[PDB]
Amino acid sequence: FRLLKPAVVVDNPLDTYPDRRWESVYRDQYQYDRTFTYCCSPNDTHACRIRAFVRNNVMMRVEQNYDHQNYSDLYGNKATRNWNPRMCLKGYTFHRRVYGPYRLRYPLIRKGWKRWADDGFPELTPENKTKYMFDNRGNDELLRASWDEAFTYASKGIIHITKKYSGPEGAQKLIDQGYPKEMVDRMQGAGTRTFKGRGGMGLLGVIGKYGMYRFNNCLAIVDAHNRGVGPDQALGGRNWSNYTWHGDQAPGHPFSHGLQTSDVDMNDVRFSKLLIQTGKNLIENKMPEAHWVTEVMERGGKIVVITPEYSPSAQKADYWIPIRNNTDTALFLGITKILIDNKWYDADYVKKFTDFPLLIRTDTLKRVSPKDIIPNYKLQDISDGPSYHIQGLKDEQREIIGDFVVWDAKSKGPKAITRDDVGETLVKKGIDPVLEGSFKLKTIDGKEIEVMTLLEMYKIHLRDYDIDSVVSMTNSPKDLIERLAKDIATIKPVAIHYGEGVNHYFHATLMNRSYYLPVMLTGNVGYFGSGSHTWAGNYKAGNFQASKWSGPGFYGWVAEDVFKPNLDPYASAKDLNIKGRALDEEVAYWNHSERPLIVNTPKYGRKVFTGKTHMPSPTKVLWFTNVNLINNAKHVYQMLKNVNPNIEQIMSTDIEITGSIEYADFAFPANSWVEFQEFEITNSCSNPFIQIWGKTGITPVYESKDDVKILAGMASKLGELLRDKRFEDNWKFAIEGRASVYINRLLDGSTTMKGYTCEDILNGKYGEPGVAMLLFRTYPRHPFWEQVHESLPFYTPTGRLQAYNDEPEIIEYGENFIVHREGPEATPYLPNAIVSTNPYIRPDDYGIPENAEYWEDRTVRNIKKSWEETKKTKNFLWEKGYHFYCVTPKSRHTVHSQWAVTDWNFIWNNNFGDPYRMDKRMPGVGEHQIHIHPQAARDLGIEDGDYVYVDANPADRPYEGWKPNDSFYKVSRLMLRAKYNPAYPYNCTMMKHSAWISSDKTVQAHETRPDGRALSPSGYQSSFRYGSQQSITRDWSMPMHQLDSLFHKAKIGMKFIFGFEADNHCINTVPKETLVKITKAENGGMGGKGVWDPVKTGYTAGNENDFMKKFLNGELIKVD
Amino acid sequence: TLVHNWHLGRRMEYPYFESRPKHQFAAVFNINRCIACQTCTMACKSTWTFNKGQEFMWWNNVETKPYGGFPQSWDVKTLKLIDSPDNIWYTDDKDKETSQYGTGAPYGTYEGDTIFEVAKKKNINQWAVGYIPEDKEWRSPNFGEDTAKSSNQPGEYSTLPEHSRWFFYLQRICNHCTYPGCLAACPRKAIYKRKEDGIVLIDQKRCRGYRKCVEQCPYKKPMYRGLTRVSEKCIACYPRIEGRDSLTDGRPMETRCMSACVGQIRLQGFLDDNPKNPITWLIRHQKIALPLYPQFGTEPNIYYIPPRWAPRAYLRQMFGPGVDEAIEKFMVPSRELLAVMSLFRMTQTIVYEYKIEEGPKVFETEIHGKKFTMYNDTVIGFGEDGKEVVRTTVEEPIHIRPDKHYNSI
Amino acid sequence: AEGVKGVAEEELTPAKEVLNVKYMQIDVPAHITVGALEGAFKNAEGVQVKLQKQDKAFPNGGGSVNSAEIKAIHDGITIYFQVIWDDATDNKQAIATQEFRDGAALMFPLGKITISPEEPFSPRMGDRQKPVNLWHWKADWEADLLATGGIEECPARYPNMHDDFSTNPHSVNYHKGVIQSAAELSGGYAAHNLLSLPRGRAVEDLNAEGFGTLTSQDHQDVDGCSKFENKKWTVVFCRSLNTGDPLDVQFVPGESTYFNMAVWNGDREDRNGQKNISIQWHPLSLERIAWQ
Ligand SMILES: Nc1nc2c(c(=O)[nH]1)N[C@@H](/C(S)=C(/S)[C@H](O)COP(=O)(O)OP(=O)(O)OC[C@H]1O[C@@H](n3cnc4c(=O)[nH]c(N)nc43)[C@H](O)[C@@H]1O)C=N2
Ligand SMILES: Nc1nc2c(c(=O)[nH]1)N[C@@H](/C(S)=C(/S)[C@H](O)COP(=O)(O)OP(=O)(O)OC[C@H]1O[C@@H](n3cnc4c(=O)[nH]c(N)nc43)[C@H](O)[C@@H]1O)C=N2
Ligand code: HEM
Ligand code: SF4
Ligand code: SF4
Ligand code: SF4
Ligand code: SF4
Ligand code: F3S
Ligand SMILES: [Ca+2]
Ligand SMILES: [Ca+2]
Ligand SMILES: [Mo]
Repeated sequence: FRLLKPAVVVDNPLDTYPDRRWESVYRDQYQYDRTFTYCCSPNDTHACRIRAFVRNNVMMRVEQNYDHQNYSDLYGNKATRNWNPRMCLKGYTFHRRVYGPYRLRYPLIRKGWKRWADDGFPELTPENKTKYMFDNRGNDELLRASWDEAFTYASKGIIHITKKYSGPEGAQKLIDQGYPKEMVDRMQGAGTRTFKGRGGMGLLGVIGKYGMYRFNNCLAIVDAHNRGVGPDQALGGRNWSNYTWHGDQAPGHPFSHGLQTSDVDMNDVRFSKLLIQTGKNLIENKMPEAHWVTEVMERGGKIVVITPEYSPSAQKADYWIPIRNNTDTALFLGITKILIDNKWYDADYVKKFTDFPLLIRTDTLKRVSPKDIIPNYKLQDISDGPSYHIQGLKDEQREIIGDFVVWDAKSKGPKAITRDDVGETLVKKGIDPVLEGSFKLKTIDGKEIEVMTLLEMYKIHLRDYDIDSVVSMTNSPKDLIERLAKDIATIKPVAIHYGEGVNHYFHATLMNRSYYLPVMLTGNVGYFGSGSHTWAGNYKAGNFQASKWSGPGFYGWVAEDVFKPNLDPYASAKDLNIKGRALDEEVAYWNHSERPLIVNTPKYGRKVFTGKTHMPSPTKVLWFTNVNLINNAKHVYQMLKNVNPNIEQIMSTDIEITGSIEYADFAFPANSWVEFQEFEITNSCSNPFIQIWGKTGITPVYESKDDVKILAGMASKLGELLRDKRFEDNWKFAIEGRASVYINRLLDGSTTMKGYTCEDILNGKYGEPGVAMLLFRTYPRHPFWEQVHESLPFYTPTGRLQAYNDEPEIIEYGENFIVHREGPEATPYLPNAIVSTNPYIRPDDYGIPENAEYWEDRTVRNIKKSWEETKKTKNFLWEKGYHFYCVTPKSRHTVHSQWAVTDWNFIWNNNFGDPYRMDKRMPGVGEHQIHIHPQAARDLGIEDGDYVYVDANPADRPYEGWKPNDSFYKVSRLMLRAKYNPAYPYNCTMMKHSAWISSDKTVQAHETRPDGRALSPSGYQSSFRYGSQQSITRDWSMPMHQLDSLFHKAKIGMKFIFGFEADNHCINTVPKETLVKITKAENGGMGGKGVWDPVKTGYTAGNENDFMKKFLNGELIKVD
Repeated sequence: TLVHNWHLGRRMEYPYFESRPKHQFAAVFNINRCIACQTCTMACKSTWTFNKGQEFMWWNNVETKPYGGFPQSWDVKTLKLIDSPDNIWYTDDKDKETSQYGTGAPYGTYEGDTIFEVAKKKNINQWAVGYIPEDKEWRSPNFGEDTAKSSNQPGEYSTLPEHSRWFFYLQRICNHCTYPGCLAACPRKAIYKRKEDGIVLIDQKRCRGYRKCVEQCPYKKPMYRGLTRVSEKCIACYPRIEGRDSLTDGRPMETRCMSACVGQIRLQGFLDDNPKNPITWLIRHQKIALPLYPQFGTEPNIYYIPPRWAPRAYLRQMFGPGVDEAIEKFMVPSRELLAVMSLFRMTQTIVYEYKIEEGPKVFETEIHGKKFTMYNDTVIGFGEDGKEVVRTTVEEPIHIRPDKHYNSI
Repeated sequence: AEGVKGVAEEELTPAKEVLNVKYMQIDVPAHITVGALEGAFKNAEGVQVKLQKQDKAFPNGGGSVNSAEIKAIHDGITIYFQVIWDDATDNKQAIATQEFRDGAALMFPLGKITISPEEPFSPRMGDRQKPVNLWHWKADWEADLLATGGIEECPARYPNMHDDFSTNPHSVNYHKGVIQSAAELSGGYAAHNLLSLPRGRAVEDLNAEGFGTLTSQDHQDVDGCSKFENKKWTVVFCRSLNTGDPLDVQFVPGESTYFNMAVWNGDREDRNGQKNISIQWHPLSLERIAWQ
């Protein structure tokens, strides 16, 4: 009845507003009920500690925990707030994947494999393969299975196939299929050695994922049932490698210092004052810790980036050095020459800690041995030295490693020195080595030999790396080379940082060795803010480091005696029986079409360049967790077409349907990091923190289990079928719901974690209720700190940083010196040519002509040639039109195959993202793109936004024996959109790594659906219309990565080994050793008519109109 | 109605009389530290624009300059509507004094026409010049990612002071302008500026989908929601600032996009008249952080530290004439700026005042032609009541452990 | 006063031709349609209203439509107005950012008044302390009535779209329930804005005390139907002669009042003041009921 306000009147919105009761709208939206904490662990290498907000038991959003101030260790040392906030965009959108349409919902088994299992596992003749669809797995159907059904078929198949190839009758079946005799003899009669079990980057969760290595170990029981052998003669599955397979290891590190990887806690990089970046995008690929580098320009530091492109890391650089790809060894050799010509080196730091003073014999090119010049010489007893008590050397090893000779300055003449006699140990003794000198000596036999210093030999080696020729090799500005050469010599600390921008080329081994030369001479290794470091994913399973005072470490979980397991919950890690029966293997051999490096040399017939320690075995059964192995495998369409049809069982554990499941036989839905029903442990190599999490998130959205239970459930069914209880004993505490037992057995027994308890860490005893700090010697963990400050030896044959390698295979390969070599495919000149005139490089060419076009021939052609002669040579691929490099770096928008398809992140990784998909040709809400220089595309009639084919060597890729009319060729040939980016050189193209690959069904649907979306009926989505970024990529078998005589340190234990160690001196895959041909495919305009719409604007790179040029020059505004 | 804008150092034409807020919601973005991780982008998306009808809406977007933008080429499209040979800054009579909150002429005087004054002179019968971006221009939110400008000559290489081949990142939200074009555009007066914190909001009860805010906002932040048939915009996460998140225990919390920043580039607070406020200190006392396109005349309140490596001509046209002195201060930081920069993204609670406890000198050298000394000072931030809320050191500590532990593993 | 022209005398004096509401028992079905009323309006006589661009205040727009025919009939219970104008484009939705709706509106002074330059009552959507009733027909609301949920949603405009939550066929029950709850939808949907809800109606009943003051009523009482054929719109407004809302115009048979008109064309981006206005109040008379 009161007077009505008919209308609402507003006077001045700046000043006052009549009614604001509506504002509750957004306050109601922001409301949440509870908060919980987990750890995001996708091989990011960061393992962030995460706080998510829940509303009515639904995970709504996430935020940083702002918790680093609270992180601490047993001793009470703490971290800082300077580590905050540290998260990636992909962390914020993880729940979009958790409740997403690509999610795995229930166990899957392929119809044509269940059919094969139901018919009695008949012999897989070609007729049977096509019938049960092993050759065509992408047009079969993935059916739902119950966990018991999925386990039973898988276990029965494991028993059948391992028994199928176990015997001598099995060995001959493998010889009938074409496998080399060396791969069959490695099996040693075990059928189970055809089982390949990969825990994919298990440091992400050790119990759930590295438990696969425990499963592989357990298969020794199945071998006992198959062959009727005893425990000591029983062998299990083969552990598939992770670090090397991804190309993440820097291969030169075992040669230069003998450790798996030299990396740092990245807060230490902010101590650096001249920071050099050569093969790494620190800004896009270590983003939560990138602020440690960006802030070096704020504390009197200088930043340098040496890349072919103007990358997001180049912005932060004080000066950017352009370079030709696959040529960084020459650049640092030229800088080393500048450092030595002007004596801009710390002579004292190189007299100690370095192999330069050590004398080299001219007959054999080995280092001089006191046995050779000292009559009745005995090797010094270093059994009381720090090489036995700290590093764990053995008498049998010391005998091979031997002693070396130096020329003492004080008493003129050769002096004999030991591995332990390094650093200040020589000043305590009488020794004062000489860096320079050429001496005449006579052997014990009376045969005179000339010996000279490695530095002298380097002085003669570096004559081919004059400042002018290196500029011709590297196309790098000469002023910048001398500018960097000076900066390294005038600044302390200097740090060189690199990654797989250079580690994904064939001669990465030489490059990484090259990356220590300027830093060995300037005294910048072992000091805070210094060093030469590589960056990769999270590899450091050696954080559970084994030693005498500590215990078995990582071996406790993966190498526990299967036939003697400890079933006491309260078991100290030293009460565990350590014996692993799973033989480690490198994945790249599978990627090599399941063959080692065997080339039919004309000079010495069929020669095998693969060392016996590196020898693989045939793959017949395969199962992998936490990896999109097939989708992310290199040369993928060859793997699907000609390799995998002969793999009898492929199995994948995952949380999403990834296209590796689409071409697999089994699929097991696992719990994501927010649906863990059991605790899990992880560590990192870029941060000192420990994160333990589980049971505190949401209930499983679908029919998923924890990986630990999937492994245990698989083992239990193997025991149920084999009437064996010892299977469940190896997984006793996993089945009972107490994985903390195994975690405690890993904490106890590790140099970095003994004293920590899973229960105590999880409760906030050291700060945050899920975090502690593992125990290195320093909070900013810096490698070799104790070696320079306390005068301890390195993990080389000499105990010193090595610029030279005298091992016989290395000298036969022509790489005893740190030399620049062209790529076997990624060069305009002769493939794999040795650019040097040094008479002390004496390689063997193996009688292989320079015409050789076969990849295995190019792999081993070690021909020495001068730089002037090399410039006149010619790569065959480069001259037929395949004259574009094709880098596949990693992106800020994905962590490999994760978030590559999530709509929010999938819209931002490309120039074409659209949630409404107005252009139906677009594969999803996003499409993958290739970067090309504008002039390059214009020369081929390609406008920005057009679709282009990326074609590589026809003989090799996409798959061998392809023909234009094959149905699978349509799937294999890559056709993506082109993007103008003048930040790249003319001859260099870029595709970010890991989109979801084109499969059979995605191609069928892209051409059948009215909306044109490349969505499989299974729910799997491809990021391309056709093909993948793996259509122009190949595996390269490095002879340098397959040595049997490389005295380096074992990754898990404080001990030494010879030869291959999985993830430590084995094949390091290289996707960037490739060149590509680009040709226009379709018009970028909508519907194929006209040009892509933003080009019409005239506001595009390479198509600027006069107004945009006025914009780009800042001419729209003037001051005074 | 003539109003005073201190960015332009001139009095400006606006529909409504000048009425400033008690303090203005403002933030400082250190572009030099940015990584374009778009973490801030997903912060706003997963919170406010995640549902039906807002699939194209990205209130927070980081774009790769100069070619990039969301919507596509938004700066060049709007800058062309005000293109005149008279758009010139005059620096000589720039205030030497630091003027009081909301007054003065720190950068000089811009004698060019704002989007409001261009509309007035042409008698276009609208409050401001502008355009409605078509639905196809909202596609490609990362348009022009990592696309650099090149000289295109064979020997091209990049070095300081200006990179020949260059690109940088621009991180943009609603600037919550003092004289916003969207507020003046709406004929229903459904957009209003709060006097308490300066937050600009669209009344969702009274909005009628007139798209005029979308038309005349030069920064293209107001976006039309197909589902609700009305427009929405960045709300500055006002429930978080109002202290309605129990994580800050009733204290004002930085907005959700600011708290997410990974490369520690953004600090969010308020523009006081207090020189002890790290926000007010950086913007008016140091003049190191500068507004985005003050040419438009809205008085943005998100201020940027310009990139040290970008061409200065482009930077002046984007942030005004103060660019040169901002970079000179940043490249060799003073003792107090480095301590204040070490305060960025250390806590999620808004800090209203800072003060420093001095520590020993750690490192010193000569760089960029002048001498730089660095001390390990402890910077401290305080809340609305003067209570300490954050503390950190400039330099990292070093711990040494028993020799039974190893690094070389 | 910057953005507005002074009120000219031509605007304040009412038009001279009178719109007569003819009394005729109207027999109609449940579902009223323009065709069902065509026979009735054929016996009525209509006024030809002249339309002009709105130039008087910021924003300025319109000019696409110049004239409109208006007829009116009543039952003694219900009043019906029929408005016809020519427009070459059927703009029936406003989901895309660049698209607008075709619309028409009638307005009546609330209460009984005589308007003259000596007693001025502005035809610019009323004036202060002089409220007015508005009937706004929206073409998109007609299309919303035929949607499966009472409102057209985004896939109707972008059929190729995909969202990982809203377009997910595997969404769990509680996830979708929370995400698409009214609180989480937000905006107009949470704030209960009519433009964001399924009104179950084609014409909005609203009030104004001047331009810039338009307000949506709490109790909606006007409805209507429409038809677009051969580049022409035919819209009829339907409302009871009397309503329980005091902010509603009240018609009495035998009484006369005034009315005004406006038309929008989404093709020329007509929203707000960009309306094809009539500048003058038009007289309206209601016939008495032929009591038997
Ligand atoms: N041409 C070319 N080739 C190249 C490279 C290149 O640059 N160019 N780079 C290498 C390198 S360095 C890497 S690091 C690989 O791409 C990474 O391998 P990965 O398969 O593990 O990635 P991914 O992210 O897919 O691994 C995560 C998978 O596991 C899922 N997932 C995530 N969380 C879980 C979990 O908790 N449990 C389980 N069982 N699975 C989970 C995940 O969905 C993904 O499929 C390799 N080849
Ligand atoms: N947010 C996020 N973080 C992550 C990842 C992710 O996917 N997302 N990936 C993981 C993993 S497993 C890895 S291995 C690393 O990110 C690898 O990144 P990286 O920058 O070293 O390789 P990249 O291929 O990008 O190469 C880096 C640069 O080197 C350029 N380049 C390529 N070839 C050359 C060359 O021959 N010489 C020189 N000096 N540079 C060359 C390359 O273009 C890139 O800029 C962990 N971090
Ligand atoms: C010179 C005369 C007029 C001017 C300057 C004018 C101005 C305006 C303004 C500024 C608005 C938006 C602000 C608000 O909603 O309060 C508006 C909206 C509106 N007016 Fe007027 N008006 C005039 C005459 C009319 C007439 C004759 C009618 C016919 C009934 C009318 C009906 C409407 C309607 C229905 C809307 C809402 C438009 C929509 O929601 O899309 N107006 N007008
Ligand atoms: S995706 Fe990587 S960087 Fe982002 S929160 Fe997860 S672990 Fe951290
Ligand atoms: S930036 Fe645009 S939307 Fe934000 S306040 Fe300014 S004018 Fe309004
Ligand atoms: S201030 Fe708040 S609403 Fe605006 S973009 Fe940032 S997070 Fe989103
Ligand atoms: S989170 Fe920070 S560093 Fe990353 S893009 Fe956003 S503003 Fe830049
Ligand atoms: S102009 Fe006003 S009516 Fe809504 S769409 Fe913009 S706030
Ligand atoms: Ca129309
Ligand atoms: Ca009513
Ligand atoms: Mo990696």
